[PDB]
Amino acid sequence: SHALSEIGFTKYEILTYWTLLVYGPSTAKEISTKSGIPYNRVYDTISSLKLRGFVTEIEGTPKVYAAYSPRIAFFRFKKELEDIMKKLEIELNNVKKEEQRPAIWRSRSFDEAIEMFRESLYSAKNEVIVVTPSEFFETIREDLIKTLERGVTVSLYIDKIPDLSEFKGKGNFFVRQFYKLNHLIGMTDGKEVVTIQNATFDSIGPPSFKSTYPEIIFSQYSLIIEIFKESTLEKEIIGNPKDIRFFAMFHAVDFVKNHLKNRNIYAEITGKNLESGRLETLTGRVVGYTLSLREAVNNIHLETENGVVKVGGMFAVIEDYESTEIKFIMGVDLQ
Amino acid sequence: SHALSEIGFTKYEILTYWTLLVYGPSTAKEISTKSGIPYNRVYDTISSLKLRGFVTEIEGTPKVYAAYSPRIAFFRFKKELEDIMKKLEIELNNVKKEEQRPAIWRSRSFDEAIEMFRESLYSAKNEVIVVTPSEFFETIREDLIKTLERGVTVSLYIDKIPDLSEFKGKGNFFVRQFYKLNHLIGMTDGKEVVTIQNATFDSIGPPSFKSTYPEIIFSQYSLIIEIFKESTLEKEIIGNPKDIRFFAMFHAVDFVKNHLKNRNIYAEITGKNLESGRLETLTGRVVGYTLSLREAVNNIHLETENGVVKVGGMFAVIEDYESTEIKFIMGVDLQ
Ligand SMILES: OC[C@H]1O[C@@](CO)(O[C@H]2O[C@H](CO)[C@@H](O)[C@H](O)[C@H]2O)[C@@H](O)[C@@H]1O
Ligand SMILES: OC[C@H]1O[C@@](CO)(O[C@H]2O[C@H](CO)[C@@H](O)[C@H](O)[C@H]2O)[C@@H](O)[C@@H]1O
Repeated sequence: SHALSEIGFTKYEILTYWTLLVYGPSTAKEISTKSGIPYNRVYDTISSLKLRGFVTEIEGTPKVYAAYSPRIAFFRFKKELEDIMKKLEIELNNVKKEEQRPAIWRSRSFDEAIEMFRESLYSAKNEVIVVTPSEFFETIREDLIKTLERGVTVSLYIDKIPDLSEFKGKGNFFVRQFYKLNHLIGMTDGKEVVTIQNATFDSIGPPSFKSTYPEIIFSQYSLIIEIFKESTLEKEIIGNPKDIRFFAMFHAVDFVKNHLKNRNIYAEITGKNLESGRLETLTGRVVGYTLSLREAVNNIHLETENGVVKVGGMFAVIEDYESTEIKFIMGVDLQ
Repeated sequence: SHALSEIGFTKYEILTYWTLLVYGPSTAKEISTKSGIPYNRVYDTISSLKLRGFVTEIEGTPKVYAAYSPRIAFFRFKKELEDIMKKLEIELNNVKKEEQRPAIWRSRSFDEAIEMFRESLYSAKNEVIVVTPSEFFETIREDLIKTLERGVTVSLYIDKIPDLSEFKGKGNFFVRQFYKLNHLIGMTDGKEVVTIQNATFDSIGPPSFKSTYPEIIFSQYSLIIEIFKESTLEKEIIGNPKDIRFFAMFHAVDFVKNHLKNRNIYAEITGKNLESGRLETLTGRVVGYTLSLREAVNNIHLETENGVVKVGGMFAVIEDYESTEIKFIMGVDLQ
């Protein structure tokens, strides 16, 4: 006897009690219509399993039936989910509304977290800041690259600077070093944050999560600026001098700082007009910045069509514009 | 409106129509008890999804609910299958009967085939012969090694000999070269065969399959002997001189041929006694072989406790013993 088990139950989460009790036998021995003996005579269950891909029937006289192994049997079932999921993702893109309550999704484990991290990076349109412990880098190496290729800027914060050869042309890549980081923070387009805690789930420690709550974004944006203040800029790769993107204005300004002197810079910015609240797209020359760390101010001075303006980043209040959507196009080498 | 879709149906393969229509909304927008509006008032469906891991609820006044993405949502569902599958595999091992009708399982694609190949290798207890086109090698490189480590002998047939450094101590590895091979044949312990056709599923070409039918084993064993006759022996790695295993006596004998001269060899064989039909385990010294290719004979002459005997491989009829279970232990270097 197969002897069933609790397994019986779970599978009755989705599975017939006949569809369950026909497969049981075929795995435990492999007959034809002996199945039909223990215990119901109807073979409808077999016509079932055949479509699921859990059984094929082989030339017969009498006809005989055989079960694929758990491994192959579910490999097929998993492959089915992929399709529900992707097709489900695809429709979402064509009909998902935009104004959504903020929330927070906790993750059950390191893998699942990395899954949430990747999902986030995939959506990146402008910049992603990734604070990480050297330990994790090898796990995100491909995703970093893939992202960089969509022309998205990537601001990395790492402790032990790895071998960055793979990256020589891949995109707009900035690398900064910092004493030591414990967990992985990941922020994409100033829109959402995803976090992963060091190594294995370390017993009862902080949870790994994604979140869109302003408080946590503000929290974390502020955290990053602190690590920025002490961090040192080790690698800079402009693989796209005519489309350099930032969501983090302090990163914007860091960059402008390094170049504005030896060449002109042009900008296109979308942002809230602090005076009016209205969204606007602005273009001009960058003719100055202020990056005052104690004063807590970082912004750009943009020469638009009609006068200078100041554009500051997320949560700005004192400049003319608040922006998290920034594009520099770089003037020419000489000057 | 989410607008449902065919997707609705499939998911009703397993999923409630409420459990399906609650998730729909949370993905399309993210509220609390607005769900309850369109269209049923009962929130039992939410208590459902919560256990599936498809939704968490967040601190409320009122209380509010949010859905994980398809990606994470199913990542969790897949992770569940793993457990049904493994737990299901585990029990099988403890209760699966042995005498089973022969059958044949066709595979739907290259991946699934490779899945069947691996599954087979995993079970290897003695030897696996793997005829393969150079193209596939990188896909089986790890599995080859893993297998080699369980102390299992691995007889490879390849066309373009790859870099075999990874393998210097890994096990008992024999490598033979052959002009060109089109598809992957894989035979494990003379018990079952698994086959994969070149590259992508090439439209309407031969199917990829596993099978235990004697005819196909005999077929394929015979096929391999042909490729053996023309093939050349390029690499030989005895990483286990005291336990060298074969299921293919012609491979046995090839080996004995190369060594018997410069050192003694000992054997332990399990096989059918052709005179009596009875199974027996025999041990002795190997004092000779015959490997006559035209005559279609290959066997070993074993000096047992009480006289010489001849042991031939699968399907043997003229020797004293038919064996597919063979272990040589190698005498010492000098002589
Ligand atoms: O940098 C200080 C801190 O204050 C906030 C919130 O009011 O606003 C500043 O942020 C801008 C860039 O993001 C500054 O340039 C601007 O002067 C000011 O609004 C946060 O943004 C920031 O964390
Ligand atoms: O090698 C010939 C061919 O004939 C078979 C089937 O009768 O039997 C031979 O196989 C043995 C090794 O497997 C030989 O040594 C033996 O003499 C003979 O039984 C098949 O085995 C084989 O394909």
